[PDB]
Amino acid sequence: GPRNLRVLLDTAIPPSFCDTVSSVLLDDFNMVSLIRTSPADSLATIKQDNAEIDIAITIDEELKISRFNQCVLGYTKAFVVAHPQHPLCNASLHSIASLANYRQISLGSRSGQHSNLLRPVSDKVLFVENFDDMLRLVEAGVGWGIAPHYFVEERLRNGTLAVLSELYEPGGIDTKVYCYYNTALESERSFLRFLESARQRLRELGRQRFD
Amino acid sequence: RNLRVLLDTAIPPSFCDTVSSVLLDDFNMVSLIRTSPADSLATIKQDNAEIDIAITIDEELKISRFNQCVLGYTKAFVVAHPQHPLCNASLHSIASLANYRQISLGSRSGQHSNLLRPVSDKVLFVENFDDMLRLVEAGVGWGIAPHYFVEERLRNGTLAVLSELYEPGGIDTKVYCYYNTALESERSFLRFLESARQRLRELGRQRF
Ligand SMILES: O=C1C=Cc2cc(S(=O)(=O)O)cc(S(=O)(=O)O)c2C1NNc1ccc(S(=O)(=O)O)c2ccccc12
Ligand SMILES: O=C1C=Cc2cc(S(=O)(=O)O)cc(S(=O)(=O)O)c2C1NNc1ccc(S(=O)(=O)O)c2ccccc12
Ligand SMILES: FC(F)(F)c1cc(NCc2cn(-c3ccc(Oc4ccccc4)cc3)nn2)ccn1
Ligand SMILES: FC(F)(F)c1cc(NCc2cn(-c3ccc(Oc4ccccc4)cc3)nn2)ccn1
Ligand SMILES: [Mg+2]
Repeated sequence: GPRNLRVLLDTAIPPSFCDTVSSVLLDDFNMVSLIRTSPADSLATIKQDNAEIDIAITIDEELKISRFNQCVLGYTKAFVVAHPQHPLCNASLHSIASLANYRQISLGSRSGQHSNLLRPVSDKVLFVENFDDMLRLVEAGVGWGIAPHYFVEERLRNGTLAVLSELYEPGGIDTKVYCYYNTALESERSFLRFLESARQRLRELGRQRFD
Repeated sequence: RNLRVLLDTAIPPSFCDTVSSVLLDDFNMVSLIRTSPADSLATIKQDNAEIDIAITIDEELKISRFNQCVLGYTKAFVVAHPQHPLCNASLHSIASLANYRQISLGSRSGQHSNLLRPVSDKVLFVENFDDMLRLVEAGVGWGIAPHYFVEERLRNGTLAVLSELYEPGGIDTKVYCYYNTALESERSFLRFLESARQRLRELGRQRF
């Protein structure tokens, strides 16, 4: 419970999003400790009763977890990228099958079983533990991948990466960011104050890109 | 020649009209077909439906002859009669919901996408939103309804929301556009997308 709030935030949440969630927690709760995992292992980690994790902020959806409630905290944007001379830039156009005929570089779990959300499309798949690794193989020409905006922002501008999804969803694949909280927190007014403020600031931050 | 566009009933009317007004700028014959969201993807997959475009909230990755693209967004609410048990507590999990009866859209077949598949094993199927809400008023169950379908009755007080702590403003729902691959070349289509998208975006931000 609040004694030591332990919060897990996956690596697809962007720094701005994280640092915002941090402010509000430290403002409403009074011991806070943070854990980071790739989206692969968010839900796995919180399910081990071992990990005593009170709140978890992740893009991965599991409709109902044992001890945990689900709400939607905000949104974030992810891009299909490849190397500029990759063949899927050759093609002007893409469907989700033009892709599955090529090597996808995909996040993997320590388990090896995958959410519907993080399920690879292709069967030409190759698997990596984190996004830096993923981007290293994409950058070298090995396949395509699905990464957060903030991880490919710089390299897209620089031309060292290309984007295949702008026809699919101009601006980015909008990905909900779920907040899974413990039952203990249901009752807590502080957690409800935290939802209010975080939502409101994440909203401000997110709408603020259109200035 | 005849552009057969399909539009499920979760697409708000302003959304449909925006699509009509934009197709008319680049097409001279255009058929508009409505279907429940539970039957859209089935309808296009039938081979002799000659459906060129389908606008719908239901999702699949790969469909036979069909590209996919995200056209916009829309908002949907878990609703319930106000004196329903659920209203009185606060709802933090979908497990409090699966314990009551759900008034869901039933399928022409019986198979349902992940999105439109009911939650409870306590389910009551219907064929349109009109019906789903007659029941939910009468007190029979809770259900998920397009935002426009419940706007006025949430003001009446006829009807209550259970989603507002889940996702305030409403459960954000993507509206996909599945388009025959004959359309990927044609300038007409791509300017439809560009203008439909621009207009739908102006339309959604206008709520503030
Ligand atoms: O989080 C949101 C919470 C509420 C919200 C409400 C509306 S509301 O106007 O309809 O009430 C709209 C939006 S919106 O910005 O997504 O439309 C939101 C939110 N979206 N926030 C963000 C979008 C994209 C990015 S990104 O850089 O990582 O791609 C963000 C990065 C850091 C922090 C927030 C981001
Ligand atoms: O369609 C959208 C297309 C682009 C878009 C871009 C941003 S962008 O700022 O990130 O670039 C934001 C948004 S947004 O408003 O959803 O954030 C959108 C869109 N959303 N449109 C709508 C939302 C909710 C409702 S409804 O509740 O009455 O059904 C709508 C009803 C009719 C027509 C459009 C609706
Ligand atoms: F990076 C990240 F945040 F961790 C992240 C976010 C995720 N979001 C979930 C999701 C992924 N897709 C999607 C997949 C492929 C695609 O390809 C095309 C299809 C049709 C036309 C053109 C291209 C377009 C969309 N949509 N939603 C998933 C994984 N990883
Ligand atoms: F109306 C409509 F557009 F046709 C439509 C849209 C759909 N969208 C898909 C979807 C539905 N849910 C969702 C389901 C229940 C829910 O209940 C709670 C859970 C936890 C806390 C509180 C309440 C919250 C969210 N999330 N995504 C699906 C079907 N039908
Ligand atoms: Mg949005």
